[PDB]
Amino acid sequence: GAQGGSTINYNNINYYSHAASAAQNKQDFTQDPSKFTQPIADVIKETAVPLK
Amino acid sequence: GAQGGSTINYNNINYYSHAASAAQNKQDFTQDPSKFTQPIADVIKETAVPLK
Amino acid sequence: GLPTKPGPGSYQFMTTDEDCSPCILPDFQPTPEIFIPGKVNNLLEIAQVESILEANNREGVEGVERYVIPVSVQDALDAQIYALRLELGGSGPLSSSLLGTLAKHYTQWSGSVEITCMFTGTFMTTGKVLLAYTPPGGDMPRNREEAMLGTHVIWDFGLQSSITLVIPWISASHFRGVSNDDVLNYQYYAAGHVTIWYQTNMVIPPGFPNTAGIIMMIAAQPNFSFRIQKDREDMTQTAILQ
Amino acid sequence: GLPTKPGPGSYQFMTTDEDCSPCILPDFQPTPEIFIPGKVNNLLEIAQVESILEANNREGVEGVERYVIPVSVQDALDAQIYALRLELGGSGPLSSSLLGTLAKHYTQWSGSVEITCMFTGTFMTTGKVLLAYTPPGGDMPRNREEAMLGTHVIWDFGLQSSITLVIPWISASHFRGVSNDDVLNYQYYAAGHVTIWYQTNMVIPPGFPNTAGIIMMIAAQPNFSFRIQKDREDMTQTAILQ
Amino acid sequence: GLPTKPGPGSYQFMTTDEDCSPCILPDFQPTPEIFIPGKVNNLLEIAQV
Amino acid sequence: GKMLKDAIDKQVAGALVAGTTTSTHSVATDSTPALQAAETGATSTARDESMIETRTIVPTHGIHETSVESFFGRSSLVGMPLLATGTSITHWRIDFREFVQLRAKMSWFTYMRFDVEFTIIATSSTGQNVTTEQHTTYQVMYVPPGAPVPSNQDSFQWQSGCNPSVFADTDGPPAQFSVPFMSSANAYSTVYDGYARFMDTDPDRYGILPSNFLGFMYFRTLEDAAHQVRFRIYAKIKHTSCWIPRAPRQAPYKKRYNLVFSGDSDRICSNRASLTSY
Amino acid sequence: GKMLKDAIDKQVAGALVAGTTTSTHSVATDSTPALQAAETGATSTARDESMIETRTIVPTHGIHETSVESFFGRSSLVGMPLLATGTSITHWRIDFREFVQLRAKMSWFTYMRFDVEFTIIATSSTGQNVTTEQHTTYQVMYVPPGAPVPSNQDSFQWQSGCNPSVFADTDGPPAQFSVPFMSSANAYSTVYDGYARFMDTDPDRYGILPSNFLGFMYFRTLEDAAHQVRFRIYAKIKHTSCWIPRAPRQAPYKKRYNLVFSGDSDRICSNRASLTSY
Amino acid sequence: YSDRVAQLTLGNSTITTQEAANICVAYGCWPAKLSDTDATSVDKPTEPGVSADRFYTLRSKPWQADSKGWYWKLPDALNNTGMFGQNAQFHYIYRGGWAVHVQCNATKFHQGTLLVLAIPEHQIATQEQPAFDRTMPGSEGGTFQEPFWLEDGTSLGNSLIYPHQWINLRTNNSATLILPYVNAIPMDSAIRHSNWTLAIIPVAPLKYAAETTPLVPITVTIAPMETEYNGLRRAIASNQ
Amino acid sequence: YSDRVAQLTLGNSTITTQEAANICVAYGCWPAKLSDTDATSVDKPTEPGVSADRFYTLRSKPWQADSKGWYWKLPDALNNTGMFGQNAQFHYIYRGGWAVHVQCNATKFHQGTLLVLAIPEHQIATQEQPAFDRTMPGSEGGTFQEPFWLEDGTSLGNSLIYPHQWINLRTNNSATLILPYVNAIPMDSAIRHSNWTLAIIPVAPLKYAAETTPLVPITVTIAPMETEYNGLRRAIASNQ
Ligand SMILES: CCCCCCCCCCCCCC(=O)O
Ligand SMILES: CCCCCCCCCCCCCC(=O)O
Ligand SMILES: CCCCCCCCCCCCCC(=O)O
Ligand SMILES: CCCCCCCCCCCCCC(=O)O
Repeated sequence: GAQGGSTINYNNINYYSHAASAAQNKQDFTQDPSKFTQPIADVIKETAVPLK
Repeated sequence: GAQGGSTINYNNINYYSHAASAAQNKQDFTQDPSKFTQPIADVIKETAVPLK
Repeated sequence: GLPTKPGPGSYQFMTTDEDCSPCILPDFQPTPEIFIPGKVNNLLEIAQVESILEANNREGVEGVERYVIPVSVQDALDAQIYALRLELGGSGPLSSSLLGTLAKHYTQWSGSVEITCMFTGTFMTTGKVLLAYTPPGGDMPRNREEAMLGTHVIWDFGLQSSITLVIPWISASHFRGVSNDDVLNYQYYAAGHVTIWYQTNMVIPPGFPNTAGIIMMIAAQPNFSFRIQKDREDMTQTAILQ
Repeated sequence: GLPTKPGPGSYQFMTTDEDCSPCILPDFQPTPEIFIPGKVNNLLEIAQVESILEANNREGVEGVERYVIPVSVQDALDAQIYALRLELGGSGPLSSSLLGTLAKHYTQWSGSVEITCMFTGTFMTTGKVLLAYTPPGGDMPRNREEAMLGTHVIWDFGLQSSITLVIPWISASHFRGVSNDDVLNYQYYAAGHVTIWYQTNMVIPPGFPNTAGIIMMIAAQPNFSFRIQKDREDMTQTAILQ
Repeated sequence: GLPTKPGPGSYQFMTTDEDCSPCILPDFQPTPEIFIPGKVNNLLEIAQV
Repeated sequence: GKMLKDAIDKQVAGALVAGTTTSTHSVATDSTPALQAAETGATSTARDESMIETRTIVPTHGIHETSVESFFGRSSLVGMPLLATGTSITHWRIDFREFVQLRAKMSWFTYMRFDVEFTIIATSSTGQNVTTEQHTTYQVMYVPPGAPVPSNQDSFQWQSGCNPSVFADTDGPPAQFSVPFMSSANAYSTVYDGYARFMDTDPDRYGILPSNFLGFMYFRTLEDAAHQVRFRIYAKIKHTSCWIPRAPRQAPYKKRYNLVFSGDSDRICSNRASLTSY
Repeated sequence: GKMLKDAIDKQVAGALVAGTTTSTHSVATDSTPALQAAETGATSTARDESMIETRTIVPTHGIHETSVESFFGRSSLVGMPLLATGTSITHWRIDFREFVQLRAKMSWFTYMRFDVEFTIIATSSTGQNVTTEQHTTYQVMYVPPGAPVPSNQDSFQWQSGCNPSVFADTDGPPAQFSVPFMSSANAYSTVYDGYARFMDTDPDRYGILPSNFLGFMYFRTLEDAAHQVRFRIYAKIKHTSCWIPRAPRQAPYKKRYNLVFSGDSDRICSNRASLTSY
Repeated sequence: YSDRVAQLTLGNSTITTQEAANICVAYGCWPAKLSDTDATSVDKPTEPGVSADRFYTLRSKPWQADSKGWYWKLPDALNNTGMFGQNAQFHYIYRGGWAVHVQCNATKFHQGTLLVLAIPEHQIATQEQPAFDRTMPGSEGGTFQEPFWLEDGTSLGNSLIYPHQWINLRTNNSATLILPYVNAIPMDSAIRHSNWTLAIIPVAPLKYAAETTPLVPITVTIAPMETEYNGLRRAIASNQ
Repeated sequence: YSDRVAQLTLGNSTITTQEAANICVAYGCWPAKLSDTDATSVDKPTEPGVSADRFYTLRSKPWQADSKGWYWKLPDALNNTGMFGQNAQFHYIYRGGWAVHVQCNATKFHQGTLLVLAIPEHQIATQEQPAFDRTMPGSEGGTFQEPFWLEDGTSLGNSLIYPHQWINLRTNNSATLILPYVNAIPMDSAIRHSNWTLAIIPVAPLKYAAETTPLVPITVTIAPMETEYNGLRRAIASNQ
């Protein structure tokens, strides 16, 4: 991308018929860390005491 | 096609003059299974008795 | 010249390539396409056509007779007529049918299958038959009491000569393996059992033939498909044909 | 034909190439994607999950016990509980954690780290603990008076069982080297010290266990990242697996 | 350089190829076409005689 | 540009398999979907939903790997002529009947209209058939019926003024070329219930349809070969129309130009000792 | 054109790391961010700004080198079959378990859906394994489960009418090809807590999920080899979905088809003599 | 309302059956004349009409205990019969479809099943390439020797892909098939090429409620349909 | 206001605890039924409802000084219990989530910590491939021999990536986990495959304020959740 900073901007051009032929995907996809870090029924806000 | 599910979507680009040079056709064409499965003058609907 | 970088895979020949290539006769103009009946666009149109199971595969039965399962007057109740492992691969009776021979060209399958049975006894010959499909996990059902617990149809011999047992696609996964490759444990894909039982008995007037036949037929339902072409096992040659 | 000039790098295979390449099965149609819980899009979602430090790495401690730092009733004031060089590389206790094992695959790191400690003594067991982070330049702090001069938290044992010492990203440069490669002087990237001290003492009722434990846990903060993939040191083989 | 993959049939010479090819005399300017009687565009004009 | 739009055909494989509608129990004398009559020659019309209680299934599976194009649309070996060093000349008669895999795949249909991509791999070897080094041009000449055949490596027939030729290197990339549907007929025929000639009923001309035969490929090296060359000829069938499906070949093939089979043991699937156990 | 727009996907890596807000001192009984409870199973919520006085930091660092695509998106060795000169035939069973680096990288997840780019480097050498000259075509044939395997270099199975093959030169550029996600399942499984078969609990079928196994690659030279050939098979994983992260492998791998480990000394990190000094 | 009762009227000829199953129309294609877009031969065809488009009855066959089956080539079987036969003899090329009716009645005291195949381009072989007396057997037809292999190295079980009916004696006494012209060219010679084969193969053997086995014939009745002929010359009867 | 007090009511069964920590919901995913877009099996599922979606209590375990840990496969552990067990025996394939409740009370005069792991696809090994009595131990469960390696060549320290809680005796006496179905396919056999393993591993050993060590049991209570079954046949109890 002739460079913004940490932004790689790519035009993936597949020359073949099957999508599997395309090169690797460069998108950043959504991160939901809280399904692993906060996997609890009741949210615990940072400023609260956790138990009770 | 950078992927919908089971849809392969291809732009066949022939570089030569004769159509025979083109790569293989990826269209799905119409299926008429009933010219082989129901090859009978009188249609028999599924819920009816076949004979008489 | 335009600067380029030929990469890996240069000059290889892959048999499944989809590439245009120069025509050795670029001025040729072919004969028109005429109408011909029975154009086929997809081999699953063939797989939906019923064909006869080579069902009477007992050692010693040869020829056309392998196509008729015996059905007799029974002297005991709830007897078994037939047993068949549901398999598109291998070498059992389904393997030589239209669906089975197409499955020889493919590695994986999905969808419902139907089995149509035609009774061939005399007009005066009566009977009721239980056709069962047992999902996998165990063995072939041992008695009609166990087989009836599965998917099953009950067939009354009469004017409408034939019955369908639809073997529905019942499966942990979207696809199964066609083959039973042992080293690869493709028995993982065991697809269940088909068995046939006397629901009442075959009954005849005095002095009639005490034996008649079922002609079993099989085909794919419209929800069926195949993946991964593969070589047919039993179409071989030891020499170039001359 | 279009005139071209293939240049240098023609026909090379680079393992990090991003190029399209012909599909050997161009008509294949894969099974749909179904919903599965816990989809991961980025390995820093794993690095933000707490894992247990193999913190009790004293010679002779084996198994699960390497996960519990001893904490005892002291007979002297201001004693030291624990000492740990802040390092994502090497082979010390941080190296076997989730964050440490991810760091084994990367060359460089940046961001804040947090250490969560859980006390495991009886309900009746009390104590106060000082957890210190010393930025680099010198040695490990020798006494609690020197350690307190740094970033530090003071932990009171109570109903809320656990504490966090956030080790903030304090650094001359935007990134540090994961490894401590000697020939390359990667000790340049020394990242400081973590020490634990008795702030008061562990106090027990008569006849209670005079020894309890801290389970140390570590994870990355949301401002953390890794660069430059590299081979994992301790995942080796002398032969092809059979 | 543009990444490419030369495939099968590379460097072959087919006698019925229809490809452009570099001219060894790119500045040459031929003599005009004059009228000549009896121009033939297709050999089936001869076959009908 | 629109002119370049002429050389591009957007073509789509998105046909799905049939789905499943939920159904409930049926207790009636009205609708009997399970009763059939195979005598009509029609296949059963009964479906899943009418035989058991079904759930709903949204269709997700494609059918494209069994489209006739996909089924035939790959390359297969069809000819393996060997060029010896004594004459440095060989030929291959052009038809898809020497090697059984493609022939058996074609036996599912009666009439087939297609184009062909041919691919030729040349391999040099010693007399003991071990790979060896030999860099040489070779010539493949299409010789159609009625054109004089070359008799030697230096025959002036290899001029090739009217026969098309391909020249390639033994140790270069494989020669490859396409071919339109060339039959005088409007399709090729996989099977022929007739005679090649009027006024003749010789068994050797039964089942011979000469409109399938477009002639010969002839092969020389441009100099006299130092080592034998094996050409492997691959054909990929493309742009394919198919009519009239058949019972596919089951007995092994025995001859190139007829359907003769052994038929000693009349069975195809394997035997068991009892129909009521496996 | 829009049709060519279909073959282009603009895709962007511009996700940043979290920044830092300035904070000031807090003297209260209201907000206690440092008090935690690891018993819940939740990771600590305390942040920098709530524990010390922070400055403001504008985020500048990307996260893309740890995206699952980037982490798996490079080629690694997965198979090294040796073609000897006695039979000139070899094969490789297709799975990513012979070589430990890719296997250990995959052990961070349970289920993985991806495509594959395969790359094959062939190298010829002498009996004493010194590089040597040998120009020859080779054939790699995909043999899926249930297709008959070639038994010799000249077996007619190498016809390849239905198995896909790649032909390339030993001293040419590396063969390379892509593969879609081929499992009958909706993802691959890195670990399997079950049996390969019903009615069987043999230890050798524990942990064996046969839906990960898509068959074999078979290798011959097109003539009989003069020197042994080593094929190196590289796989790059691409278009990657990953679910359910795991504790990664820590003990060395010992067997190809199970997780057996030594476990003689229960520790991973190195020892020291005292917890209060380095 | 009843597909068990049929009547077929072509020309001066009419068939009836009170036990039909239905009518098979091969590939759902009724016979039809050749359109100007597919035609190549420039002469004006002769279309004989009712003089040839009519049912012809071949000689009957006894269904015996050991019977392997019977077959007829078309137009071969009718090439020496009536004005169809004469129009086919006097022209170089011919095109048309068929209306085939197989008759076999027995009793409610009988059992047995015939398979009735119309096989297009049915090239035959056995352990040897066949002679003319088997490839073009004429009005009397030929007999199978490898009914399991369908005389062609395929299988009888898979021949249900071809247009067919059954005669199952408990159900019906007759099979009717309508066949379109099938070929890879527009017209073709009647003496050199057989476009269809009518094959009647016993699958379930013929059994009687006594051990005395009366005569149960099979009878074939065939009507040409939508016929054209081009290339008029002298009459030529066979390819020999 | 209090995540230390919980009540769990499924079917005819109700659990309470006055010292919970919170409830872990694995991957933030409550159990849910299979949608028509992901389903493949065409038959209509049986959904037994409250007859199976209820808490079942396994036999208790003594926490001893030397205990390395315990584990149970699911659905394996409940395959012979109640109407869940019967529905799992009578169907080829099964799907559903879990509500897991681990109980262990002791005194304010005790110390010790249990780690409570729900591990999906927990394939196990040691120096040898394991036998059936360890891969599918049934209702009684199995015991760890390599708790440091998590029976699988990984590490216990890194198993906090899995859904978990602690039982730290100074804080809580119970752990609750809600588990969604996890698999690479929509449904799967209950006797051939274990989707989850419940693992309870002592990390800090059990210590008492005296040297006399009274009995401190651990007790597991598991409720199936949102269950479906397809493929009805006879009842099959085990993969042997
Ligand atoms: C042969 C057709 C030429 C089309 C290729 C144009 C160049 C490829 C586009 C690359 C896009 C991303 C490059 C970048 O900005 O970093
Ligand atoms: C040299 C002119 C460059 C034109 C080629 C552009 C790329 C080929 C189009 C491929 C279209 C189908 C690809 C896909 O979406 O799967
Ligand atoms: C070399 C250029 C012209 C060669 C023409 C080749 C066309 C081959 C089509 C073969 C179709 C008939 C197949 C067969 O008879 O088995
Ligand atoms: C050669 C073309 C078809 C070959 C298919 C290769 C697909 C490989 C996927 C391997 C996924 C399972 C990995 C493993 O079991 O460890």
